[PDB]
Amino acid sequence: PEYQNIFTQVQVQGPAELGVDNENNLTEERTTGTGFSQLIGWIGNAQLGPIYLGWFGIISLVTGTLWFNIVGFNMLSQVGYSIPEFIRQLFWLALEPPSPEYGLRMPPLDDGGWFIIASFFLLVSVISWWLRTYQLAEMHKMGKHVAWAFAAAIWLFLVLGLFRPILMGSWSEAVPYGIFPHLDWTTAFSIRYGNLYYNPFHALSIVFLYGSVLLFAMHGATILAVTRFGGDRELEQIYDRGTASERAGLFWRWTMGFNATMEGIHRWAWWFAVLTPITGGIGILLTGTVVDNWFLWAVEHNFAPDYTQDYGYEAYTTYDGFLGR
Amino acid sequence: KWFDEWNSKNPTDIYKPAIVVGVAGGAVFAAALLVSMGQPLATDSMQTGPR
Amino acid sequence: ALLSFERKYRVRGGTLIGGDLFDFWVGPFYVGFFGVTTAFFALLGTILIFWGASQQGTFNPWLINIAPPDLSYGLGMAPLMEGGLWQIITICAIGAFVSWALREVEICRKLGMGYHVPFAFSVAIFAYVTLVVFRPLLMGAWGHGFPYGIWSHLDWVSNTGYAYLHFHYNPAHMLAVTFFFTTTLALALHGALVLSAANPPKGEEVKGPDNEDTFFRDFIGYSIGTLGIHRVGLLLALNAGFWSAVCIIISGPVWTKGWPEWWNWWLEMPIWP
Amino acid sequence: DLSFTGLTDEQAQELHSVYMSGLWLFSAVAVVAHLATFIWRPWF
Amino acid sequence: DLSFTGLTDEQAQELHSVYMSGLWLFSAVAVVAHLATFIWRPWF
Amino acid sequence: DLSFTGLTDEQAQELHSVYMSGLWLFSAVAVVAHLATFIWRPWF
Amino acid sequence: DLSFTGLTDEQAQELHSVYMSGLWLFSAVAVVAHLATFIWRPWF
Amino acid sequence: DLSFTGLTDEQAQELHSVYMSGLWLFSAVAVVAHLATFIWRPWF
Amino acid sequence: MSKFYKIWLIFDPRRVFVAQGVFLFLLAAMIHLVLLSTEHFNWFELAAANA
Amino acid sequence: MSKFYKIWLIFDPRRVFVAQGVFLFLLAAMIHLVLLSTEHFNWFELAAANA
Amino acid sequence: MSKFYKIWLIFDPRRVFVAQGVFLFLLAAMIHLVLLSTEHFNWFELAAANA
Amino acid sequence: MSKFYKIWLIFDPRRVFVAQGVFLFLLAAMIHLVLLSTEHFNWFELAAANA
Amino acid sequence: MSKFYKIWLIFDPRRVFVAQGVFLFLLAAMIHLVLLSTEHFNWFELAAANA
Amino acid sequence: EETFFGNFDLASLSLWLFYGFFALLIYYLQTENMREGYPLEDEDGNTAANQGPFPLPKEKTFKLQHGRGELTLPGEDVQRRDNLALRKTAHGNGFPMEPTGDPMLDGVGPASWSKRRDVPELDAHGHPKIVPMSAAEGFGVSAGTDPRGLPVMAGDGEIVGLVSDMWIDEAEQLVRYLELELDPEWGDGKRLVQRQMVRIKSDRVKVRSIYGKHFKNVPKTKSPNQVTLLEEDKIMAYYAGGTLYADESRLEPQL
Ligand code: BCL
Ligand code: BCL
Ligand SMILES: CC[C@H]1c2cc3[nH]c4c(c3C)C(=O)[C@H](C(=O)OC)c4c3nc(cc4[nH]c(cc(n2)[C@@H]1C)c(C(C)=O)c4C)[C@@H](C)[C@@H]3CCC(=O)OC/C=C(\C)CCC[C@H](C)CCC[C@H](C)CCCC(C)C
Ligand SMILES: CC[C@H]1c2cc3[nH]c4c(c3C)C(=O)[C@H](C(=O)OC)c4c3nc(cc4[nH]c(cc(n2)[C@@H]1C)c(C(C)=O)c4C)[C@@H](C)[C@@H]3CCC(=O)OC/C=C(\C)CCC[C@H](C)CCC[C@H](C)CCCC(C)C
Ligand SMILES: COC1=C(OC)C(=O)C(C/C=C(\C)CC/C=C(\C)CC/C=C(\C)CC/C=C(\C)CC/C=C(\C)CC/C=C(\C)CC/C=C(/C)CC/C=C(\C)CC/C=C(\C)CCC=C(C)C)=C(C)C1=O
Ligand SMILES: COC(C)(C)C(=O)C/C=C(\C)CC/C=C(\C)CC/C=C(\C)CCCC/C(C)=C/CCC(C)CC/C=C(/C)CCC=C(C)C
Ligand SMILES: COC(C)(C)C(=O)C/C=C(\C)CC/C=C(\C)CC/C=C(\C)CCCC/C(C)=C/CCC(C)CC/C=C(\C)CCC=C(C)C
Ligand SMILES: COC(C)(C)C(=O)C/C=C(\C)CC/C=C(\C)CC/C=C(\C)CCCC/C(C)=C/CCC(C)CC/C=C(\C)CCC=C(C)C
Ligand SMILES: COC(C)(C)C(=O)C/C=C(\C)CC/C=C(\C)CC/C=C(\C)CCCC/C(C)=C/CCC(C)CC/C=C(\C)CCC=C(C)C
Ligand SMILES: COC(C)(C)C(=O)C/C=C(\C)CC/C=C(\C)CC/C=C(\C)CCCC/C(C)=C/CCC(C)CC/C=C(\C)CCC=C(C)C
Ligand SMILES: COC(C)(C)C(=O)C/C=C(\C)CC/C=C(\C)CC/C=C(\C)CCCC/C(C)=C/CCC(C)CC/C=C(\C)CCC=C(C)C
Ligand SMILES: COC(C)(C)C(=O)C/C=C(\C)CC/C=C(\C)CC/C=C(\C)CCCC/C(C)=C\CCC(C)CC/C=C(\C)CCC=C(C)C
Ligand SMILES: [Fe+3]
Repeated sequence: PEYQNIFTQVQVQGPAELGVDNENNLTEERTTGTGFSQLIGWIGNAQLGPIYLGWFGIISLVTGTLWFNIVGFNMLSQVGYSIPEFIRQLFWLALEPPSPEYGLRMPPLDDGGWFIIASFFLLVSVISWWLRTYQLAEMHKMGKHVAWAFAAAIWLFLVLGLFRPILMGSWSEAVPYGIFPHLDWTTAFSIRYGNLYYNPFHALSIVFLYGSVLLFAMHGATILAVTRFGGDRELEQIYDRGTASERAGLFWRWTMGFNATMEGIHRWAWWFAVLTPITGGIGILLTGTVVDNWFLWAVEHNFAPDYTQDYGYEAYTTYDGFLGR
Repeated sequence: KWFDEWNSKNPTDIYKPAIVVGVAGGAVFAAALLVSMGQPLATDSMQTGPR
Repeated sequence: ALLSFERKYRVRGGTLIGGDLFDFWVGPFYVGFFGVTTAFFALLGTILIFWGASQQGTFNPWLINIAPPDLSYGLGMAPLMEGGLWQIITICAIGAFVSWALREVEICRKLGMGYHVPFAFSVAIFAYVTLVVFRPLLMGAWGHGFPYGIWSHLDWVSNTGYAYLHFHYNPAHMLAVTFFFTTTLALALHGALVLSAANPPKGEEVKGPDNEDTFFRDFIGYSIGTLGIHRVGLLLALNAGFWSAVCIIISGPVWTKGWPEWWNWWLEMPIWP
Repeated sequence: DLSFTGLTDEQAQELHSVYMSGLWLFSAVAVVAHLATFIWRPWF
Repeated sequence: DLSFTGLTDEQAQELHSVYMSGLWLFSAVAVVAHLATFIWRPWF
Repeated sequence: DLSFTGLTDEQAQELHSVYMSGLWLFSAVAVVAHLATFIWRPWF
Repeated sequence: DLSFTGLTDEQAQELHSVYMSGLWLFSAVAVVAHLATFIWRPWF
Repeated sequence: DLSFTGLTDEQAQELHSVYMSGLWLFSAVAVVAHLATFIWRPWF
Repeated sequence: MSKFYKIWLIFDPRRVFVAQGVFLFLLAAMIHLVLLSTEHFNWFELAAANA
Repeated sequence: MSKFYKIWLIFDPRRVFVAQGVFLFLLAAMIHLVLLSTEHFNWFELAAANA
Repeated sequence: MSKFYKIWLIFDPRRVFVAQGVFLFLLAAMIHLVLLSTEHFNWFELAAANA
Repeated sequence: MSKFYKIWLIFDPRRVFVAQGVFLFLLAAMIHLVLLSTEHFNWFELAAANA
Repeated sequence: MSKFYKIWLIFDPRRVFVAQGVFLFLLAAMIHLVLLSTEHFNWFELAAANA
Repeated sequence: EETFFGNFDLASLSLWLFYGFFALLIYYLQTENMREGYPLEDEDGNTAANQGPFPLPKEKTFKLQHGRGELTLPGEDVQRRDNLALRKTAHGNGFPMEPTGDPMLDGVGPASWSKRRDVPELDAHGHPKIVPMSAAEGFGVSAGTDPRGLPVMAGDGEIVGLVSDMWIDEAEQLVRYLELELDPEWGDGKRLVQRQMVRIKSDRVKVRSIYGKHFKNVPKTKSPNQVTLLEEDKIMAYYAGGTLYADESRLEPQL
């Protein structure tokens, strides 16, 4: 069959690229030293590094390391400092949020103090990383779309961790730091407040997540289809339209009656991805503070389905018949 | 015989069709082996609610 | 009404079947053999759905519910009011999806490009068929499929998830969720980078691929390239679909007990003291 | 008449004999095997 | 006259004669098999 | 004359004759089968 | 004169004649079928 | 003279005549059907 | 009123005819279906009851 | 009413014929299926009940 | 009725014959399966019940 | 009849023969499998019934 | 039946032969794997049979 | 919590506000994507009577690098082809077109190319982006099979020549083109093949799109050390047109 352009047939290697520069002097903070990976060269680029080391990055790294070490050492101490038992129960341990009886006051170290300290460190680290991603775009002379799309997810992060506990007046409304405990928190939160399926904003966030996954599948397939016309060089196609863009647009116009441009599809992708955490945070912020039962809300607003048939196994079969006796 | 008229009257890919025939019998062979993983271990269910 | 560059591409040929019998356009849409089949199947399915809605006693979009038969009917046919309409609509939907994929194949052949898009659509078709065909076939009844209702196809998901006590402990569910999240993050980053490169601050020149490569190497220390990102996104979406199908198909016919108990192999290894 | 392979009537008539001789022998062997199996355990 | 394949008329007649000759034999064998099966186990 | 396919009037008539003959043969076979089926197990 | 398809007046008249000829036969067959169905099971 | 479709005044008049001719027939058939239905089961 | 024929100097008849046909069929189907969702005008159930 | 033949100066038969061919079969199939879903006009259960 | 032969001046017979054959075979298979899906006309089960 | 030979002036013999062979083999396999999937018409066990 | 040798005037002989051999080998495979039936048909097993 | 009126509460207000915002966002997104290809035209090249429900957007300006000027969109079509050898197969709209001469030589159908600028694409330094491997210092093969020196097999099993060079992308360290030296029987000079249409094996390189006789008419580059966007388009599309026009069986229905 024809070449499908999933793996590269032959690789070439030249002198390492150090990066572009301007009067802002990005070179003064970049590291020296690069590597090449032939295993990754089958899919993408082979050069590894260098990286830019500012102050926001160092602060974020140190503070996130502190949070990681606090959580890990608390989990280790909870098991008796036994390394085999620490390894055995790794997925089951956690650092629990404070008890409901303490409200918004600072709890003791045994019942949530370390949780608050680690949460403060994690918040500082995340904000430092966001500031770094803004500063890099400001110094290379580019737009700030990356910072906005990160802020989109930071919004849901903050809603799940900071704003909602303050609105509900308790530090016990946060999420524990664990693998299985956090899934347990998800399920318990869903059960406690009715059914989260009947929250309209959860449905909207699900809609946008599905749309975003569908849109990347479509765009990846489309770009790999027209790569024989140099379709992967999107910027030059935007500045000077070629046949690849025309064919890509005509495919979708003949398929579903409307199409896009080489620059407009990226706007669609940006918005579908960004709209998910925003709707999710808006929906989460209204739970408990405004609505306490979502199934009752749906019933009162008349979009809860009704069933006619009966309940129970004895209405459909027999216990002996099920066993085959 | 006289020959196999394989001088200039036979510019042929003698294997092309058979490769397709063998490929055809390939996907129909792996389907049986895939459905074999689960059918011998049958399962029965008991209904406790509306359809 | 054509685009200013469309006329030279509107040539004849590239049909799998039909020749010039169905080789024309209706507005922007392209018609063929599979376009005719798609139109027939989709119209029949929609009209049957609205007939069932009329016979149910409600036209509310939120409350229309067409449900599969009872488990006692097995793999046979049910009365059209007690769940047979669901089977007919399922057949129509399968036909329409296959016809849509083959029409995409024909359009790709006519335009002279690759066949990646129909291959990607085949994975979603596979997931749907696993949901409505393969799992009910293995379990032994057509009543294991989800109903055709906007708000009634979520109660089925809830009850099926709670049939195993804690569905979050399914490892394939974990893999699929991770793939979904990674795909969303990658799409956001790709869109943001392209838009920022093409839209600089006012009074500044546009940028190129070298600028993007430098940015991500400064940001995280590695850049995948303008060609590897599309491969990565396509692979992530396909993997998400495949592992969703695997997670749903292993829940019923292979595992029967609760999902948390599956980890007893790790919890009871002989190596532990 | 028409020939899309590049042979004449004599060539096809000569090449058919070998095919018919093989087919008619492979089948006799199959008939003997089937008769032996039927003698072993009948299935009608 | 009308020829979408480039074949003439006499060649088409000969080809159709051979095709009918094969079809009749196939149908006769199938009929014999069906009669034997019905004798063994009727479906009506 | 009007033609979107390239055929002429005489060719179209000649084709339609044979097409209708085949249609009539098919319809007769279907009618006989339906009569036998109705005699065996009557609907209506 | 207005003509989007490039046909003339006489061609359109002939086409309409044949189309109406087909439509009347379709309608007559449908009417006979409906009369038979109503005699079998009335719905009024 | 305004024209977005490229038609002429006389062409528009000739089109509208036949359009209204068809509309009146459609309306008359609908009126007869409504009268028969009201005679069958009233709603007012 | 005597100048209603000038609508075809604005709208192309080819698109208008298709849109009107689709609209008319959809409206007729919707009305015929709405009559069947009641009990007084459902002719199938009335035929069943009168026999 | 006598000028209805002018529709063929507006529409090409090659598209209208296929549209009508799809529409008629869709109508016939739906109507037969709608009849098959009732109790008074289902001719398959009627034969079983009558015998 | 006597001028129905003009349909071949509109449609290519080569591309019509294949579609007609596919349609006819699919219709026959659908009708045979529909008959098989009932109880009164399932000729595979009357053979077993009679004997 | 009598003039049915003209089908070979429309269809290419090679593709016709290939499609006919594929269709016949698939039909025979389907019928044999359908017979094998029943109870009254499974010849492997009926001998044991009369054994 | 006297003029069945003309199939080689249409089909290439060797391409036919290779595909025929492949098809026959696959057909023989299945029939021997299906005949691995635990009734009066599996004989590979003779250890847990009648020794 | 209480309600403003009836069942209307804060959640309903948020939902309706989101409805309005989403409607406006959909309008903006659809309008932003109409900067290329408008206004619509009919099959005779004239402006159509129908233009849709979305009006055209306003203008935006791009400031290009290397002193190439500015680009304002939406505007006139500068990539439009002048004289196309095509023929209508019907008197109205909605039917295909028929090539007049040789579609592969006339650049119509799947062999169509766009009238791009006749200048090479530049990297950050202002050098041509795609350069032959014999003029790039410090570049070498690090993985895979080296195609240089191997024979080239066409789509019908004919050997036309040997691979003599590779054209690489220095900025991104990726191979773009493979250069071919033709035998005197099959033509003269050298031709380029894009990397996406070749399959490198251990002993040969195969190009399945076109046959042996189509290799002499591949468009040639004017300069031996660089290639322009227009030339790349014509070369690349000529190679794509062979998937349909290299044989009569590739155009007729497969059935
Ligand atoms: C109590 C509930 C359980 C649970 C029970 C289940 C069950 C049960 C299921 C999963 C499934 C999934 N779960 Mg889980 N799951 C839970 C909660 C979660 C959470 C979370 C808490 O954050 C997440 C992130 C997920 C996410 C997921 C995905 C991994 C997966 C979704 C399938 C999919 O997208 O296939 C997408 C594929 C498709 C089906 C798309 C089909 C599209 C078709 C082909 C085309 C449509 C055409 C259309 C009709 C056209 C008409 C439109 C015209 C314009 C008119 N689950 C909880 C813990 N989960 C599902 C799964 O894996 O399914 C296989 C599933 O059934
Ligand atoms: C029993 C389970 C309940 C349920 C309970 C919940 C709850 C509770 C929630 C979700 C939420 C979501 N649900 Mg739900 N949900 C259910 C069933 C489903 C099903 C299904 C059955 O198929 C689906 C498709 C989903 C899926 C979803 C998503 C649509 C949504 C997550 C938003 C998002 O962007 O997450 C992506 C995740 C994020 C963006 C988190 C923020 C990430 C930050 C930026 C991390 C910072 C980095 C970190 C500090 C550093 C790490 C270290 C590095 C290596 C350096 N749910 C059932 C009904 N669902 C969320 C929501 O918004 O709902 C309204 C939510 O809170
Ligand atoms: C999902 C995105 C997250 C991410 C990704 C990421 N970071 C990366 C990479 C990736 C994918 C690399 O490939 C690159 C790397 O070198 O990986 C080994 C790297 C990197 N990001 C780093 C740090 C870093 N990134 C951060 C950010 C992030 N990392 C993101 C949040 C952070 C945070 C959160 O604070 C830190 C601390 C560096 C460790 C490294 C930058 C590389 C550098 O400066 O020098 C590396 C080059 C060499 C001297 C030689 C290569 C290194 C090899 C490990 C040694 C030899 C191996 C051989 C040459 C081939 C390697 C084989 C492959 C399988 C890797
Ligand atoms: C549009 C919404 C989507 C989204 C977007 C998004 N996420 C983002 C961004 C954007 C636009 C960034 O720009 C930013 C980024 O850097 O991306 C590369 C990021 C990011 N989103 C991340 C995670 C993440 N995103 C998620 C989801 C989503 N983010 C949504 C789907 C999720 C979930 C739950 O689905 C997660 C878990 C990070 C990878 C990164 C944020 C990096 C950050 O904040 O780092 C702070 C630093 C620390 C906590 C220090 C960590 C120290 C470690 C202990 C060691 C050093 C790191 C090392 C690389 C790891 C270990 C390596 C081993 C080899 C040792
Ligand atoms: C860089 O590159 C890229 C591009 O480019 C630059 C792109 O753009 C894109 C594309 C991306 C976008 C445009 C972004 C937006 C996309 C999304 C949000 C994805 C989600 C999409 C949707 C929700 C919309 C999809 C809509 C669908 C599938 C329905 C449309 C289909 C129809 C209306 C019917 C199809 C028509 C057919 C089959 C032909 C008709 C059939 C016949 C037999 C013809 C005979 C005639 C008749 C039956 C009568 C006349 C028929 C009519 C009028 C048809 C209408 C009928 C009705 C009943 C209404 C991508 C990815 C890309 O990466
Ligand atoms: C119960 O249900 C199931 C489905 C399980 C079944 O079991 C169903 C099974 C079927 C429906 C089975 C059907 C099987 C057939 C119809 C089989 C038919 C097989 C043949 C017609 C085979 C013919 C073989 C002929 C041979 C081998 C003859 C001669 C061969 C040679 C002489 C070899 C040499 C040939 C030549 C020409 C010389 C070589 C020269 C060259 C130039 C290449
Ligand atoms: C009960 O409810 C449900 C929905 C379940 C149903 O079952 C509903 C079912 C329907 C609504 C069914 C409807 C079915 C139809 C409308 C069927 C129509 C069928 C036909 C019109 C069939 C036509 C067949 C025509 C044939 C066979 C003609 C000719 C055949 C030939 C072999 C002739 C060959 C021609 C030659 C050689 C011409 C060559 C001439 C030259 C000059 C070269
Ligand atoms: C009850 O409620 C519900 C919703 C359930 C319903 O059932 C609702 C139902 C409806 C609303 C139904 C509505 C139905 C219609 C509006 C039906 C209309 C039907 C037609 C207008 C049918 C027209 C048929 C015309 C035919 C068959 C004409 C001609 C056929 C030919 C074969 C002639 C071919 C012509 C040739 C060859 C001309 C060639 C001439 C040359 C010069 C080349
Ligand atoms: C009860 O409450 C609910 C909501 C349930 C309802 O049911 C509400 C329903 C409504 C509100 C319904 C409203 C319905 C309408 C407003 C319907 C209107 C319908 C029309 C105006 C229809 C008009 C149709 C006209 C036609 C078909 C006329 C003529 C057609 C032709 C003559 C075709 C031939 C044309 C030719 C030859 C022109 C060519 C001439 C040349 C000279 C070239
Ligand atoms: C590809 O294109 C082309 C044109 C080449 C083709 O289409 C080629 C096609 C072929 C080469 C086809 C070849 C086909 C065969 C070789 C078929 C062979 C078929 C058989 C040998 C079938 C045999 C079937 C036998 C059966 C069913 C026997 C049953 C027996 C019993 C049930 C026992 C009971 C019998 C009793 C009591 C006797 C009563 C019988 C009487 C007749 C009275
Ligand atoms: C019960 O319900 C279900 C759905 C389960 C069913 O089972 C439904 C089943 C059906 C609906 C089945 C329908 C079946 C058919 C319509 C079957 C039709 C079959 C045929 C038309 C068969 C034709 C076979 C013809 C054959 C075998 C011809 C052979 C010819 C030759 C071997 C001659 C070879 C030719 C040569 C040499 C050419 C000569 C060349 C020259 C140059 C002169
Ligand atoms: C000891 O051994 C060594 C050294 C090897 C280790 O260090 C081992 C370490 C480990 C094995 C570590 C393992 C760690 C995990 C498994 C961690 C898991 C973490 C999570 C799942 C974290 C989730 C966090 C957050 C969530 C789900 C949502 C929202 C959170 C926040 C918004 C947090 C921000 C908090 C705020 C704003 C409150 C701060 C309080 C103030 C008063 C300002
Ligand atoms: Fe992109």
